[PDB]
Amino acid sequence: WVIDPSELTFVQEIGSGQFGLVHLGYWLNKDKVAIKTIREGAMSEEDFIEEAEVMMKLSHPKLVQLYGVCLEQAPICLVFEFMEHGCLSDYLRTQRGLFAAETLLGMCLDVCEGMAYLEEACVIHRDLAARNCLVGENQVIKVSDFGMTRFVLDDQYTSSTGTKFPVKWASPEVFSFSRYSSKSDVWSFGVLMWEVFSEGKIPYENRSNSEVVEDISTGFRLYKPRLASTHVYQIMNHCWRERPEDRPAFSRLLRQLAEIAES
Ligand SMILES: *CCC(=O)N1CCC[C@H](n2nc(-c3cccc(C(=O)Nc4ccc(C(C)C)cc4)c3)c3c(N)ncnc32)C1
Repeated sequence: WVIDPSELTFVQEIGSGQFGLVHLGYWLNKDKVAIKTIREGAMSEEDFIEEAEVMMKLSHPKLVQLYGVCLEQAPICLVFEFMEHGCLSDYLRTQRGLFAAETLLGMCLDVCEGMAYLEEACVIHRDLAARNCLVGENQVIKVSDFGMTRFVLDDQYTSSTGTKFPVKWASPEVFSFSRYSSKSDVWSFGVLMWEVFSEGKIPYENRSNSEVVEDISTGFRLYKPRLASTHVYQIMNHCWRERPEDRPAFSRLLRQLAEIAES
């Protein structure tokens, strides 16, 4: 699982943000890869290195694969399966108007398949959103970044009261207590379905973190996107039940969404 730096070539930068840079590159005797270089102080590298072997052994066609870690020199690098069409959020936004409702449901089905595998494996994603789903060949969607917020060091992103906390995808028990579970991932999956069927609109656009907490706690829920059928919006609302016990598991969601798609 440890990749020697001499086994990697960096060709072109494809993305950058808070936490680091992503390059298109090549991994010796293997394939084209996406390489993430980590900025110093952005992650607990030691905690990640402890968990890396387990994360790499997780394998499913609907999960973006971690191929290994280049840790011999600072900054460290993480090597991933290259996803030709980038993130789902931008893929939807840039191609708005070019999607059939069936295609959007099929994208949700792909994510649900990956999530049902994580649920069975007792892996909590913690931050499921269209921005971390990736698009491959033939519009296949894969889930990435499951469990990665465990390693983020900026308490403003990880604390439920942090100024950068991703509250838009958080269930009430997550924004209140950081009580993560596959059922809090189900809430996030409902928000992801809304992002997909709204063709990449930002959920609770213009609402502050405090406003999202108050609105959700008082029963507000995201409106029905134009492209979501009655049945699809009913499933979204089931993901947003206040009590995690009342939300469907991903095993149940996978069958429900497949039944809707198959007709
Ligand atoms: C919407 C996202 C975006 O703008 N794009 C375009 C630029 C390239 C981006 N991209 N990211 C990955 C990728 C997949 C899986 C994991 C990662 C990753 O870096 N995860 C991660 C690493 C460290 C941390 C710490 C700070 C804890 C958090 C998360 C990145 C791509 C792949 N595999 N292919 C293609 N483009 C990819 C998407």
